[PDB]
This record gives sequence, C-alpha cells and structure tokens, in this order.
Amino acid sequence: QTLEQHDAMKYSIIVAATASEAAPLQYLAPFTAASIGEWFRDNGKHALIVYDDLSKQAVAYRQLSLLLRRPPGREAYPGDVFYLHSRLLERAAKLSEKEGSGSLTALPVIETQGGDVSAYIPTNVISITDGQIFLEAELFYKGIRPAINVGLSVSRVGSAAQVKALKQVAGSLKLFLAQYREVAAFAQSDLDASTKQTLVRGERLTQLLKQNQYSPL
Amino acid sequence: PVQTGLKAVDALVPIGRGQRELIIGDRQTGKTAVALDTILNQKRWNNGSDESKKLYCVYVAVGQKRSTVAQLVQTLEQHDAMKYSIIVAATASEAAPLQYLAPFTAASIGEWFRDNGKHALIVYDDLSKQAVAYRQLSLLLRRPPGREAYPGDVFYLHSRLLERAAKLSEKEGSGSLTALPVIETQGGDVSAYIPTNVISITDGQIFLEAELFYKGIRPAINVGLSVSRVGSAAQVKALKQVAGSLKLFLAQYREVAAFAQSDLDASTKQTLVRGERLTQLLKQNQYSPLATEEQVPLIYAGVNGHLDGIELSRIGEFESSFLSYLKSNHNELLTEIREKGELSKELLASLKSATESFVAT
Amino acid sequence: AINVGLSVSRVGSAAQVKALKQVAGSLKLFLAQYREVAAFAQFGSDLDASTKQTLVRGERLTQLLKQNQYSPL
Amino acid sequence: AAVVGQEHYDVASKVQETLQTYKSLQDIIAILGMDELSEQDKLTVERARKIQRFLSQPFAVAEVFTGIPGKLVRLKDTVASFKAVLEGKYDNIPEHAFYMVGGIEDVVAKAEKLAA
Amino acid sequence: AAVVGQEHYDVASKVQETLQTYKSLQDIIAILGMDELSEQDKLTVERARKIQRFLSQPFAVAEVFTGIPGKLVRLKDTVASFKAVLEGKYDNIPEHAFYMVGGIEDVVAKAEKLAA
Amino acid sequence: ISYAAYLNVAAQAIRSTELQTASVLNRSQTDAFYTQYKNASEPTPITK
Amino acid sequence: ATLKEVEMRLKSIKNIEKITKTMKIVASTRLSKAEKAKISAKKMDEAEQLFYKNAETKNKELIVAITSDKGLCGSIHSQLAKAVRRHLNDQPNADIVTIGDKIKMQLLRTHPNNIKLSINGIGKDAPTFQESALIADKLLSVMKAGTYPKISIFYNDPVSSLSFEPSEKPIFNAKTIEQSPSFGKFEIDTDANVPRDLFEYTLANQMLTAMAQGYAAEISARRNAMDNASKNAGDMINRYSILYNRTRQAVITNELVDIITGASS
Amino acid sequence: KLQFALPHETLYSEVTQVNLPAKSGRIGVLANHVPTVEQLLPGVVEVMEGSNSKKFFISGGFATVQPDSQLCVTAIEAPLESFSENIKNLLAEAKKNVSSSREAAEAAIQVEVLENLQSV
Repeated sequence: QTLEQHDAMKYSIIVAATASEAAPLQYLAPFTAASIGEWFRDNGKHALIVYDDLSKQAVAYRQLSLLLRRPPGREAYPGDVFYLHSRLLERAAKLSEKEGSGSLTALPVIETQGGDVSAYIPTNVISITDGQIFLEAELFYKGIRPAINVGLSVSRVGSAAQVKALKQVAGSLKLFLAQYREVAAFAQSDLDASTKQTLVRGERLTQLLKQNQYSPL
Repeated sequence: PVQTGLKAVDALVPIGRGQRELIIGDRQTGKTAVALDTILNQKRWNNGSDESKKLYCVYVAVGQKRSTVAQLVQTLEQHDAMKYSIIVAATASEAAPLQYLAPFTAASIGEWFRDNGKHALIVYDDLSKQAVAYRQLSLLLRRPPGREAYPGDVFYLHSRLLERAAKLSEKEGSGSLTALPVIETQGGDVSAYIPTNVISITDGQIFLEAELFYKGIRPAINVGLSVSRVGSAAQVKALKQVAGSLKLFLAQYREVAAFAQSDLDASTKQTLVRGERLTQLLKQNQYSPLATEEQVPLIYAGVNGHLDGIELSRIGEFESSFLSYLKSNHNELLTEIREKGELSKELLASLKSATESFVAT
Repeated sequence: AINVGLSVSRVGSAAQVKALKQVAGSLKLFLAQYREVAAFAQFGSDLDASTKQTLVRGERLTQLLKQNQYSPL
Repeated sequence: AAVVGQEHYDVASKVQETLQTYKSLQDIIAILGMDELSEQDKLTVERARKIQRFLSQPFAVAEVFTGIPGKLVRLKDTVASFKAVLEGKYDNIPEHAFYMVGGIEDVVAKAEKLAA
Repeated sequence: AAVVGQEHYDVASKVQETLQTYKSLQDIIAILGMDELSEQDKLTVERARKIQRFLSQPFAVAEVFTGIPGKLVRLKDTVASFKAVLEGKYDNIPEHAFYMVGGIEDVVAKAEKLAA
Repeated sequence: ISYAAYLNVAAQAIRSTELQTASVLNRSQTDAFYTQYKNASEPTPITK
Repeated sequence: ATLKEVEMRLKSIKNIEKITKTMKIVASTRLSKAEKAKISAKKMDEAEQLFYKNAETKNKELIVAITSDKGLCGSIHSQLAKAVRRHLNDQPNADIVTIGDKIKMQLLRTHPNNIKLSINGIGKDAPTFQESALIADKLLSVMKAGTYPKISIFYNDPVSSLSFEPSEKPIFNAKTIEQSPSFGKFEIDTDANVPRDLFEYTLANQMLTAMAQGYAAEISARRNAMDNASKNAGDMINRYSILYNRTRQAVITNELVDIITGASS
Repeated sequence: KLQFALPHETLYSEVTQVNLPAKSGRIGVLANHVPTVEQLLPGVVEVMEGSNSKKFFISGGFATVQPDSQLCVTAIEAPLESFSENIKNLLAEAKKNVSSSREAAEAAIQVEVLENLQSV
C-alpha cells in the first residue's frame, strides 16, 4: 500500500512467504525470487533484489535440517546453512559486456539475534559479501537517519559509485568521519584548534544527516 | 494465618493456608531449620480441640538418606511431635520409582484430612532430588532430552503435584492442603532449569543466603529477596500494625548499608543503628518457636525505637527480660492480644506505657 | 613460557638435589606473596612498609627467573 | 551447640565472624587504604591475621614440605587458645608465634623464641 | 636471536612486553585515569599507543581504506625504526604522527604537517 | 622555638569551662609526625 | 571456561562501582567541614595582607606543597607535582619540603637532592594551626628560613566545587618587613622584636591558609573523580552483562547437541 | 571597623571602641588611630558597639591599625564569661608539671594563661 500511494508499486515485485506458511515455502522463498531477477539480468538489463531477512529463512530451513539429521552449528543452525547463503547471493552479480552488461544488485538484509554479530549467521553473510552496511540501534534512537556507522561499515571490491562530482567535493567523506571518531573518542581530543575544528565539523555534519523516514533526497 | 515462630517470615512475607511459597536456598545452610520450626509450631493448635485449625504435618524426604532422617525423627521425638507429623521416606538408596512417587504418596495422605474438612501441611524436601529421579527414569527409557540434561517434560511432573495444594470451598468442609516446597540450589543459582520451573508455578519465594550463614546469623533467611505474591492477605492483624513500619525500616537500612566506614552523613548513620538492632532481634536460636503473644510485643519495641535506643550487645538480653516483665505484671494484655488477634487503641496505649517502664530498668 | 603460580606437586617433594632445597628454601613463599601484593600495587593506593618490603623483594627474583631459549645448565 | 558444648560453639562463631569481617574489609583495604578503617575494624584485622596464621601446624607426613614433625592438639586446648586471641588478652602475641605451633604450650614457647 | 639476528630479538621482546603492560592496565585506565596510575607505567601506555598507531601503514590493495598508496619496508629497516622508538628518541612528536605512515622518516615528516 | 610555637602552646592550654566546641578541640593536635630528612636519606620519625 | 571468568569479573566491576559510590559520599561529609575551616583561615590571612600591601613589603626560595596521605584524589597530585616542576626551572636548586605522603614520591624521583625535609603529612581531618606552627618551628632550624629572601607556598585553590586550579602565594620573610617602610607609614620601635616574630607568625598563618585551600580542593576533587568512576564502572557492568548472557546461551545449545548425537547413534 | 577572626570561627565586624593588651602595655583605640604593628600577648579583649559590650579571652596574635579606622586583629583560639573554675584548678597543675618537663618557654607561656585567667 505504501508503494501504491507513492506511485512505485508497478516497477517492483513483491514475493511473500509469511510466518504462518509451511517450512519449505520459506526456504524456497529467496531462490525463486532470484529466478525472476535473473531473467531481467540476462536480458542485459539492470535489476535489484532485497532478501528480507535471510536469518528467518535459516530458521525455516533449520526445522527441515534437524529432521534430516544434518550437523548442528552455533545457535542450533544447520551445518549446511553456508552452502545456501553462498549459492543464493552469487546470482545477484555484475556481468561482463559479452553477457549484456546485466545487473542484479544484492543487499542482503540480516536479522540479528540480540544485536550480536558474533552469531553464526552474521559472520557467514559478512564473509561472502564485499563490504558491510552495518546499521546501529543507537544512531537510529537519537533521531538520526541514516543510522549507519562508517566505523563499522567497509567496502572492499564493492567500492565504486564515486564519479567526478563525488570525487572533488570529498574523496570519501567516510574516512573524515573516522577522523571525527578519534577526536570525539578522547574529547569525551586535543585542546588545540586542529581537533576542535574537526570536532566542530563532525558535530555539524552528524546533525545534517538527520532526515525524515520515507522521504528521500 | 499460620505462625512459624520466626518473626521475620510471619510479618515481612506472611504464611497462609493452601498457600505455597518456596524455601529455596543453598546446601546445608539450615534449610531444614526453616521448615522444622513450623511443624514444631503446629504442636500449639494440636494440643487443643478445634480440628479445623489442625495442620497435620507431613515431611517428605525424597532421595534423602536414612542417616539425615534419623536426626529428623530424633529431634521430633524429643519435642514430642511424633503423634501428628508423618514422614514418608524414599531414601537415597531406594530406587527411582519410589523417589519419583514419594511426593505423590505424601500429598494423598493429606487429602483424607483435607476432604473430611481439616487442614494439613506438606513440606517437600527437596524437588531438586525429585527431578534427579525422573532423569534416571527418562534416560533408561530413552525419553526426549531437555535443559541441562534433565528431561524436557519435568515441568508437567511438578505442576500436577503443586496444583492440588489449594485452599478449598466451605462446601469441601473448609479445609486445604498447605504446602512449603524446599528447593536445593548450587550456590544460589535460580536461573537453573529445575528451580526456574517451580518458581513460576508457586506463589512466593523465600531465599536463604550463604553470606548470612558465614556472618553467624542462623537462620540465614534473607528477607529482602523474599516476596510472596499472595502473602499478607493471610496475616495476623496484630502483626500487620506493628510491622508495616518494620518493612520500611529494614528496607532502607540495606540500601544505606552499601555505604561503609570512615564516618558518613548524620542521616546515613542513623539508619544503620536502627536496622542493626532489629537485625540482631531477628537473629534467633533455631528450633525455638514463638507464640503470637510474644512475637507482637517485641516488634513494637523495634518500631517505636525503644529497642533501637539500646546497645546491640544488650538486644539479646532485652528480649527475654521484656517478655518476663510482661508476664509478671499483666499476662492479661498478652492473652487479650492473642485471642482478639488485633491491637485496639486501648491495648496500643497500654503497650507503649509498658515498654517505657521496662526500658527504665 | 613458564608459570610457577599454578605449578604444584601434590604428593610433595624429595626428588630434587639436597643443596637446591636450601637455597630455594623460602623462594616459594616470596613469589606466592608477591602476586597478591602486586595486584594491590596497581590500584595506586599508598602502601605501608610491610607491603613495600614484599613488593621490593619479589620483583628482583622474578627477573632472575626469566630465561632465554636454549640454555641447558 | 550442645553436642560440641556451648563454649566451643561460641568461640568458633567468633572466629567465623572475625574472618568474615576481614574478607569484607579486603575490598576496602585494596582501594581505600588500611588507615580509612575504624579502630574497631583495625583491631579485627589484626586478630584475624593472628587467627589466619593460627591454622598453620606442620605434620610428620608433610615432612616432604616443612621437615618438622607432627603435633597432637587436644580439643579443649584449641577452644581455650582461640578464645584468648579474641578476648584481647592474647593480642600481645605476634602472628608468627601462632605460625608453626601445636597446642597452647607451644604458643607460649614461640612468644619467647622470636623475642631473642 | 641466532636466525634473524639478536637485535631483532631484543626489539621483539620489548614490543611484546611494553604492549603486555598496556593490556594489563585496561580496566584501571577506563574506570580511573592515568594520574591514578604510576608514572613509569603511564609512560609505557603512551609509548604503547605510539606503537599501536604505527601499525597504520599505507597498503597497495587496501589503498581504498588507508586512503594512501602502498609502502614496501625492509626487515632490516624495520628493526631500526622500532628500536629507536622504544628508547623514546622519536617520542617528542604527536601520537597521530605515527598514524598511516611507512618508514621512520615519514613519522618525523607527519608531525611537521600536524603542527600546522 | 618560634613566636607561632609560643602562641600555639598558649592556645593548647586554653582548649584545656574547660572545653568549647569541636573546632577548638580539633584545632590543637598533631596528625603530622616529624619525619627527619636530609640530603634522600631518611633518619627515623618522631612525633611533631 | 569463558563463562565463569566473565562472571567472576562482572562481580569485580560491580564491587568497584559500590566502593567508588561509598568514597564519593564520605568525601561529601568531610568536604563540608573543610570548606568551613578554609574561610576562617583565609579570613585571618586578609587582615595580614592589609598590612603587607600598605607597608609595601617587596623583595633562594623554599617550596612547600600539600597533599593528604591518601591516593586517588584525581590529578591533584600531579598537577601539584607539575607546578612544583616549573619552579624548578626558575630556581634550579630550590629546596622542596613535601607535606604529605603522595607528593613526596613524585618530586623525590625527579631530584633526590632537592628533597631535603619531608613530613608524614596531614591526616584524614582538616589542616590545623598546631601542626603548621610546629612544622614552621622545625623549618627555622633545618632549612634556615631566615637567611632565604623568599619562601613560597603551593597548593590547589578550590575554584568551584567541581574545579581546582593550582595557585601559589608568597610568605614574606623577616628581611622584607625590616626594609620596607615601617617607620614611614607605620610606627615601630628599635626596641621591638616584632619583625622576627611577625615573620614566624605569618610563616605559620599563611602556611595554614595554603594547606587549608589545597586540602579543600583535594576532598572536592575526589568526589568528582569517584563519581565519574561510578559511571565508568557502570558502562562496563552493562557491557560484561551482554557477554555473560550470550555466553550462557551457547553453553546450553552445545550441551544439548551432545545428548542428541548420542541418542541418535 | 574591626577585623578579628579565630582559626575555629570568624567573629569580626564601624566598631566604636576596642581595647587590647599588647607588648606596648595596654592600648585602647577609638575610631582612627596611629598605625603601629604590635604583637598581642595573652589578653582580655573588649570590643564595644554602642554601650553594648562584647568580651573575648585571647591566646595572643597580632594587632595592626591601618590608618583609616581599619583595625586588623589576627589572633588564635578563644568566650570569657562562657570561658568560665575547674579549668583554673587544672591550669595550676599544668603549671606545676611543665617546669620540670623550648620546654622553658612552654612553661612560661602556661604561667601567662594561669595568670590571665586568675585576673578574670
């Protein structure tokens, strides 16, 4: 409904595999969705897929795995869970110019348990993916959106989307906002004008991020 | 009500009829002493002849050896209390069916009394050992695993036993099966699968503490971490008046005893003085019950600060002297207090007067 | 690597050299007291002479104890 | 309290208290320091140290540790010598003269030896 | 010391020890402060922070995160850089002059940047 | 001695009807004990 | 394993918090008294300062500095050690008198030979006239105060009951009074012993003043430091609580699985 | 005006008349006075505002009139009529002992306090 009020439903697909729904339907939910996405991809056209949340899929599969007497890992999750997360994610890929230049973007969305990221599932998705978009509960709480720490986020060989415009103005604002982290580490650093200038910039910048939910720029 | 003979339990976290609440505590910290005092106190009603006030006590020793129980019987016999106490025993040596079926056999004896219109009281010792026996049975019959390697279906066992302990309608003769389960903890763990089940089922807990024991206070019952869900609805009127105050005085003293000695604020130091005299008052010797007529005068002395004006060392002395002094002058006021069950403005006038003459000497 | 804090011999000793028992006679008590004193020493609390005695003695020994790879003697 | 007799019981309780105050005080002494203790407290620290080293008795079968033969200590002699420390009449005796002793006779003998 | 040279081994011993001191004190530094810890030990902590920032080295294929191109530094050159620094002959410049720099010369050159 | 040591003793006699208030009584007493010192080297301590 | 070691440590953080709360409260009790004391002492001093200015007193140095016998006062010890350190660059030989156990250590390392006289220092009560007078009396003999042209006192001024600035003041010697006009706008006699006595009396009054001011800052400072510690230990109790919980949950699952593989085989 | 304060309490004020006993005999000051610096000996001290009178007992100190009616009195621990017999008996013993026991000066100062008190 939300999409249909804002005029945008007709260029999106929604797949549903609810929680009342049987354990294979939830399991097969991401693999099927990605089949539709690949058809868009292999026509050389660009696409996107959001798998929300794969950790609940891991649960749906767990009941099946436990009855199939396949080893348990951390949190009672399948030993064979790993194979699922990799097989699915590598479908949403950038392709060569021989293959049409077809995209299908992945931004796999994980539901932490107790916001601990040393959990079996969180580590398994980080290791496949190039970079993280770590989100923190606290930056969301004190009215800032987007609530992403760039201190916890990284981007490896996924880092590219910076053209000239976004090269000149700052050649990555994230490194500078990991300069702010230092000054504000030991402020609460220097009483020298250098740290205070960064502090004063970092504070203004953090305030400037704050945005309203479902209103983008 | 029901009087256990310990002043702390009857006022802070009262006891009732068909009212079950734990006695969950650490190993050999005088668990049995908390319980034993109550059976011995039930001798008081037994001696008379109103048989709707007579709790015919049952102590159920489950997976607890014959040596330990032989003290238990001996102590009862000395105080002449094997003529209403019943002791159902499934010992450490005796097999897992007998131990599994020991709380079920004991409750059932109590049902005859309860149905005929009477009351009776069952003290289970201990459900930590009931669980162990079910584990032995499950594992040899290859029943499903659960938490901590004890069976998953243990909950169902405990729940069936504890829901028969109830205070019935007048129709069913106006009787009940009062209960007091005793649960054995591994150094104070309550987060442990077997404690945790029982804690939810039962209404109230009493939690004994290892520290109090070491500190030479025995019973080592710790009454801050004791709550009863139903509690004071079953409480003597007399004891509610002179120890409402008593909760608020001891409650402040704990938090203000997180401040330790050099010297402190004028305020803070006062609170410790008041709390401490009360705490020594509530240190009592074990296996010594108390009547309603001798619990009620002492607590009023604490509340009204005629006991908290007198040195710590002299508290123990004060207690007996004040009691004797009341029996010699006016045993009329004590008998009046007891049988009315309540304090009237005429008794409350008098009760202050009396404490004053006694404090003077 | 070597640690002497959690190194015990239950039965008790009799297997060393006679000469080595005497010389290390009270070495065991010094090192065992030192640990406790050392822990206190880090809070930065002012310490009395009885405590600083133990702290000065213990420290010097510990430096004796320390070794480098491949020194049979 | 009756099986081991009232005196015995009362003495062993005092010991249990004094040591327990000592252990509560360990925390205070670590951080706060030892001179921010009350005078009652300071004296309990001191008797508790004497008591703590009054547990030390060598054995014959621990002549693989100390090399000093064993002792035999009678039940009444333990009750009386601990009591004396706690009553404050036998705080004239140092800690090391309760270290490595038998019975009462021994405790007296060790007071002389260290002085010389 | 007989393989990679003795100097190397002496330096390496110190680097583990100075850093072990800074690990020991982590509770106490956060709860309390550094003028509440002993002066020698405070120095070791500043010194260990310098060592910890130094590990910041611009890299070739981590060029994006460092934000500065790669640095190849010899083993032999490395022994000297750490050896001097442990002797505090290059503690007289900021503890952020050691952040994202290759060799020793570079450490000096960033302080001159920073001061401006 | 010193003039301030002379005046100090008279004051001690005066806090000794005999007594006043807590601040008087507190205001004469030694919390400090003379630690003899020279050179580093530290000769034994005696009461101030 | 991990679990008990978390747990034993979580109790450590917990107990440390309790102790720092306790400390801050005893500080508050003492601080009330300390302040009371500093006002009367500073008050006496001012009447004196009224003489010294108007006389135009003018003109080696002695250094006295003041600490308790207890550590953990925040950074009072080392701000004081430091401000002492500066006045060893302005007199590269000055004789340091350390009144207190804490300051004594810091300075003695820096130069053992400047450290000449030291005391056992002030107790767990407010500085007092008797102590300062007597230390002053000893000062005359050992340090030979009267030859020196200057004597100088260092302390911490409690600016606010949340702040401290190390501050200093000058105790006027016996030489000064004599040659400043004192027949010229004041009336003294040559048959007065007033200068050699006035020197000593302000040696002790001024020193009492300084002591009081430092001691007040110290007791205020410990309250502030120990409050910030209650919060710091708290932030850490909460962090070890999150670990404690996670850790118990993994143990339960790992226990379970062992039974399951066994039943199954 | 009068500034007069003790190390245990502050109690100083235009104070009309003040009368002090000094190494210069006895001195009385009324409003502005010639500026001298004089050491106060053990003393009975009077301060008057209106015909109302206040009375102090004093261990000694220093007095300096600043020439503008500002009478700086600085003195240690004092009470005179509330400083009052048993203390006089105790002081007499203290006198005896101190002679036999700087110690010569200690004994002299003690004699002055017994004498200052007996005059009251």
